Parts: sequence; C-alpha cells; structure tokens
Amino acid sequence: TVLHVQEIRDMTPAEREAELDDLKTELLNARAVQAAGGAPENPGRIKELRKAIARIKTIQGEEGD
Amino acid sequence: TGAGTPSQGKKNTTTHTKCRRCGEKSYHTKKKVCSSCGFGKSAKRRDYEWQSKAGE
Amino acid sequence: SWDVIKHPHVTEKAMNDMDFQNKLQFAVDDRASKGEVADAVEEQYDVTVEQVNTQNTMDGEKKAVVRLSEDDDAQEVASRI
Amino acid sequence: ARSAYSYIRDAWKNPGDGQLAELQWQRQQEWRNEGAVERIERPTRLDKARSQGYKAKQGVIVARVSVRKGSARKRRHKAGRRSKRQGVTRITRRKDIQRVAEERASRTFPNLRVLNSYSVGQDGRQKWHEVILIDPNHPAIQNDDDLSWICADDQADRVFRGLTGAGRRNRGLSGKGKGSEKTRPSLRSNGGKG
Amino acid sequence: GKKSKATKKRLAKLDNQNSRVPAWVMLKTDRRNHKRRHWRRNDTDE
RNA sequence: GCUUUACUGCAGGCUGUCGCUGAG
RNA sequence: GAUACAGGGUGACAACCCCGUACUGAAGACCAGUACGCUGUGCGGUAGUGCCAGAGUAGCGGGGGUUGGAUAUCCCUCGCG
RNA sequence: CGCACGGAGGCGAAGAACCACAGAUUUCCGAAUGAGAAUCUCUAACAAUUGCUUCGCGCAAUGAGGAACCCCGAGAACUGAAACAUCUCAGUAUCGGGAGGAACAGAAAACGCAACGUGAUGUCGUUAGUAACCGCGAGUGAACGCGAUACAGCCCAAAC
Ligand SMILES: [Cl-]
Ligand SMILES: [Cl-]
Ligand SMILES: [K+]
Ligand SMILES: [Mg+2]
Ligand SMILES: [Mg+2]
Ligand SMILES: [Mg+2]
Ligand SMILES: [Mg+2]
Ligand SMILES: [Mg+2]
Ligand SMILES: [Mg+2]
Ligand SMILES: [Mg+2]
Ligand SMILES: [Mg+2]
Ligand SMILES: [Mg+2]
Ligand SMILES: [Mg+2]
Ligand code: NA
Ligand code: NA
Ligand code: NA
Ligand code: NA
Ligand code: NA
Ligand code: NA
Ligand code: NA
Ligand code: NA
Ligand code: NA
Ligand code: NA
Ligand code: NA
Ligand code: NA
Ligand SMILES: [Sr+2]
Ligand SMILES: [Sr+2]
Ligand SMILES: [Sr+2]
Ligand SMILES: [Sr+2]
Ligand SMILES: [Sr+2]
Ligand SMILES: [Sr+2]
Ligand SMILES: [Sr+2]
Ligand SMILES: [Sr+2]
Ligand SMILES: [Sr+2]
Repeated sequence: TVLHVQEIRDMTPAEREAELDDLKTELLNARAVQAAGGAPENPGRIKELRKAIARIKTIQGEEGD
Repeated sequence: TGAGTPSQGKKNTTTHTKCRRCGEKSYHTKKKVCSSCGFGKSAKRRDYEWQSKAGE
Repeated sequence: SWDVIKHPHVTEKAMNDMDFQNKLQFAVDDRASKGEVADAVEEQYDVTVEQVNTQNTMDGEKKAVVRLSEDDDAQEVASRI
Repeated sequence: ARSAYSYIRDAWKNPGDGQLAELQWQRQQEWRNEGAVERIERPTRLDKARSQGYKAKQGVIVARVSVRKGSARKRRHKAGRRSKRQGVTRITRRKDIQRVAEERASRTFPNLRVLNSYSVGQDGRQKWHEVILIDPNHPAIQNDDDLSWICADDQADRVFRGLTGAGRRNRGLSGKGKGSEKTRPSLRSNGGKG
Repeated sequence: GKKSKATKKRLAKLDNQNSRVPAWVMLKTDRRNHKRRHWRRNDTDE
C-alpha cells in the first residue's frame, strides 16, 4: 500500500537491507503492543508489514542479493 | 487374584507411542518398531493385501 | 530464517520482575540458547545483559527471563516499545 | 582359420579332461575360500563372455557367484496340509541355480544391470557362475551401438523380472510353437500353469 | 512421568485445541467443538 | 483335542549307491 | 428468435429475464520427436573355397513339480553326455 | 480480505480480487543418507552398496511412493467329489522381489487344414467344451487354422 514492487527495485542492495530491518522493527513493535492488548491499533498494517517483508526478500532473490 | 479388574491395576507401562514416521500411536517404545507403518523394521511402509477384501 | 525474539511477555509476574528485579521477560524461539537470547536483547535494545533464565512453556514457545545491568532500567526499556 | 577363442570353447566342452581338469582342481580351492559374489577383472571363459555380449570396455563388469547345490531348502508345514502338500525333501524350486546367481550378483551391484551369465563349474556342494553386468549410466556404454539398449528405463532390474536369457529359458519361452501354449507371452497371463 | 521437549509441544497443542469456537464464528456462520477432550474422561496419545 | 500293531502319508534316524573323488 | 425448443438460475410451469445452448473462431495437451521429407552408408548376382557360424548345451538316465499334453506339456534337481 | 452472512480495520484505477503458465520461499520427521532419537539432539558428513575414476565422495547410480493394471518368485485351506486320500477349490487367497505408462511377448532349430501351402508377437471373435487329462468318478481342458485389430523389422559372437 505504502510500499510498491517498483519502489523496491529502484532501491540498491544496501537500501533493501536497511528497509528490511526497519520493517522488522515496526513488526516487532506492533507485536509488542498486541502482547499487551492495546487500543490504538491498526489490524491492517500488521498484515501489510508481513507482505512487505516478503516482497523485499523476493526482490533480494531476483536481483542476486 | 482375578485376571479381570484386579489385574488391570498394574497397567502403568508405556509401550505404544506417537510415531516419528507415520503419526500413529503405534511406535512400541521398547521394541523400537511401529505396529502401523513398520518404522524400525522396514524402509518400505507396512501394507498388506488383507487390509481390504480380496477383490478390492 | 528464524528470528530470536518473537515478542515481549507482558503479564503481572513479568511486571514484578521489571519493577523490582530489573528483569525483562520475552517469548523467544525454542531453538534459541541463553547466550543467543542475551546477544539479541543487547543488539535490539542497546542494554547490557547479565543473566538469562529460560523455560519451555506449555504453550509450545520458550519464555526467557532476561536480567539487565544496574546502568540500565527495565521500566524505561519496556515503555518505549 | 580357427580363432584363439575356439580353443577356450573346445576346452570347456569337457571340464574334467585335459589341462582344464588340473586348472579347475586348483582354482576351486581358491574359489571355496572366496565370497558369495567376487568381482573379477577378466572372465574365465573369454569366448562365452564375448559370445554373450561382453566387451573389454568401461562399465562392463564380470562377477563370479557361488550358489549351493541341490533342491529347495524347505521348511515343513506347521499347520494342516493334505498328503500331496506335505513334502519337504523332493520339492525343487522353479528358478534354476543360474538365475539365483544372476539375482545375487545384481543385488551386490545395485546400479548395474545383468547382461548375461554362464557356468564355470561345480564341486560336490556348490555351483559357480560368472555374471556379465553393465553400467547403464556410463557414457562409454550410452554411446555403444551394441550395448546402449540396456540403458532404457524399461530395462531397469531386468533380472528380477526374468528378462535375462537364463530368465527366458527357465520361463519356457525357447519354443515358438508346440509346448509353449502356457508360457508365451508370460507365465502370469496364462494363469501360472507353465 | 518425565516428558521430552517434543512430548511437551504435543501436549501443549492438545490443550490449545481444547478451546471453544469463538463468539464471532457463531455470528459469521449464523449458528460446536467436536474435538473437546477432557483430562479424565478422554485419553490422549503416547 | 487325544490314542494306537486304523487307512494314507510327512519329517527324522540307520543303511547301500552316485557325485565331490585323487596316486600306487 | 431459432444452424440456438440441451441443461441450470431467477420470489410458481421461462427458447425470447440471467448463465448457457447452435453456428464460427482461439489455445493447451495427447497423437509424436511419430509420418512425410533429407544426409550419409550402400542393395544384389556368378564361380571357386570342408575359412566361420553361441556346450555341461542337443540328447539319455534317476527323483520331483506343473500342464489338456496323453509314450506325445513346460520346468527344477542329481548323474551322464 | 477462503470454508464463514462478526466486529475493528485494511487493500484495490500505481488495475486488487479471481484464473492460466512460469518462478521465489518452502520449518521438523519422513527412502532419510554424519551419529543418535516416539517429529528431538549431538560433533562436518552421498549412511550403505556399487560403477567410473584426476583413487579425492571428484563424477554418477541404487534406496522410497503410486488406484489398480504388469512381470519374476513362494504358495494354503475351507469347499466340491453329497465320506475321503489322487482329483477339486487353485497356481486361487496370502506372502517375497521388481518395471512402466502401460507391462510381458517378438522376427522360426515355427507351423504340419502334409501342402506346388502359411510366414515375427500380443490381443479380439471363432475353432470348442472339440483333442487331451481324470478313484476314466466328480470334474478339468488346449492348439494349428480361420475372420479381425495393428503391422516392422533388425543388431552381435566368429571367419577376414
Ligand atoms: Cl538387473
Ligand atoms: Cl497354414
Ligand atoms: K483338500
Ligand atoms: Mg532449564
Ligand atoms: Mg499380457
Ligand atoms: Mg487454558
Ligand atoms: Mg496340480
Ligand atoms: Mg539421522
Ligand atoms: Mg477337509
Ligand atoms: Mg466333500
Ligand atoms: Mg464317488
Ligand atoms: Mg486345471
Ligand atoms: Mg500347434
Ligand atoms: Na505468543
Ligand atoms: Na542391479
Ligand atoms: Na486421561
Ligand atoms: Na477338542
Ligand atoms: Na506345466
Ligand atoms: Na530330469
Ligand atoms: Na510449495
Ligand atoms: Na546419491
Ligand atoms: Na570417491
Ligand atoms: Na458332501
Ligand atoms: Na468329514
Ligand atoms: Na484324478
Ligand atoms: Sr496363584
Ligand atoms: Sr508392571
Ligand atoms: Sr528390526
Ligand atoms: Sr505390501
Ligand atoms: Sr496459557
Ligand atoms: Sr530398483
Ligand atoms: Sr479413567
Ligand atoms: Sr548358429
Ligand atoms: Sr506382418
């Protein structure tokens, strides 16, 4: 939604690795708020975070790291 | 001592357990052989023609 | 590839270990050792770990009780996440 | 003129006469101390080997196998049997000793395929046969216009399905006419009456 | 009895399967857990 | 199921013979 | 209306309300790495020549199994050849 | 935004859903192959058996599965004979081994409507319940040929 396939291909191998760790941290911090059962949540974003990490890992395979 | 109800009390031994190969509770933990799939006895899976009617 | 830290274990007993004993509780991957849980907590939160106590919970997951050094405050680390 | 091969052939017509009598008396002493299946570099009967399909090439293997002499090693019935089915002593197996030898060899060499075999004699308690086996995966054979047929998928485990010459003879497939009513195209299709 | 790590994971799963069909599934399907196992009345594996 | 000098057979033991098996 | 009156759906019996149905056309798979075509090799005939042509085989006997196979099935085993 | 009609939220004109093809990922046990183990663990692995070989696991092979079909081996008994032993049930049930998309068979040391004839092999129809077997009891039981289907013939060993 915010991250598209073309935008990941416009990145460099080091920008993907940095975006991977950034989304993993946003996922871990979303899973932390879910562990406490918070109210200001967004159920659609935690779903998109997993798909975005999948998209980066797929492009990392296609390009050769 | 009767062979019925009073002899059932000594039954606290574990023999048949969940199998690593097939998932059935037929892995004899003392024989190390599965009574269902034959794990521990054969590389081939245990199957017999008598498990079904002759013309089936 | 599997990650070491799954999510923080936040229950009442987890808070008593945080407020009184300077310990943070985490639900980790069951293939992860005490030393691996130690490293991952330091590399993710920028703290110094002294001792890690693990347990294989009746939920299929592994619970880790991670004690931080006196320079670090467990309450402050749990508040930002 | 005669080939040198014709002399190895003529010697083997009578393995109890001449120089061969002395040779076999000596060789069998070493063979009795050898295993069940022994790979040998060169065939004992070159003429017969070459006649059967052998070539001094890569991927062509020969092995000598010893199988016991006599009838079936039968266990007596442990349940009710009518008089006709109560025998132990006089029962003989339907597969000949040569076919047992070929199968034992093929199992010792799982990757290879049985081409043929021949007899190399016997003593009082056992029989010896040399089996010519072929490597279907070696390019020296995949390019051979005389042996590349054995490389086909349907030639896999040919000995266990009776596709050897000894297999086909023991199955009663020699005769093309009278006598082979219950044997051709297979023993199984004819209700096992061959 | 002493349980192994795998036996512990299996017993753990059986306990999780022992939960009820959530309130929302009843509304979504517009109106029953058939794998309801009791520790005394029923028997598990191993 | 069991018995035996019931009928018929099958193992097993004993024994001859052939092969292994050769020299004077 | 119909080269379409097969079938289904749709708040009750539907060719014409909807999917389809006839007609025409497209793709994939199988046939098949086959047929046809092609490249290369070279078919065959006369006369002379006892140079070559698969052995425990052909065949015989003892004992068994198997078969419709009877003397005349196929096979195994022991001995001989 | 599956089955599944909820609540919250989200994705989609940057053309999502959905379908076809191809590709990525694809935990652990599992032939299970570094070693062990009830799906886990311990300290680099084609374990085991083979072929080739630079003789080094360097290059390869095998293993196990599949509804039944197929091929090669092992092979009952109830039953029938109004008893029962040969016979019959039956080369059936069941067991061991193995291949394929089909198997097996196959270019005559054939046939033998005996011919001045046929011409690889399966299979189908028929030949025929005929010939043949059989306490000649009960039962058992072909083939050549013919009409079809489809057709396709070839390679070694040796001589030199
Ligand atoms: Cl083989
Ligand atoms: Cl004719
Ligand atoms: K009977
Ligand atoms: Mg502990
Ligand atoms: Mg057939
Ligand atoms: Mg509970
Ligand atoms: Mg019979
Ligand atoms: Mg292992
Ligand atoms: Mg009876
Ligand atoms: Mg009767
Ligand atoms: Mg009578
Ligand atoms: Mg019969
Ligand atoms: Mg005939
Ligand atoms: Na959790
Ligand atoms: Na083999
Ligand atoms: Na219980
Ligand atoms: Na009785
Ligand atoms: Na027969
Ligand atoms: Na005989
Ligand atoms: Na997949
Ligand atoms: Na391998
Ligand atoms: Na090697
Ligand atoms: Na009767
Ligand atoms: Na009776
Ligand atoms: Na009879
Ligand atoms: Sr007593
Ligand atoms: Sr006990
Ligand atoms: Sr065993
Ligand atoms: Sr089986
Ligand atoms: Sr719990
Ligand atoms: Sr195989
Ligand atoms: Sr109870
Ligand atoms: Sr000839
Ligand atoms: Sr023809």
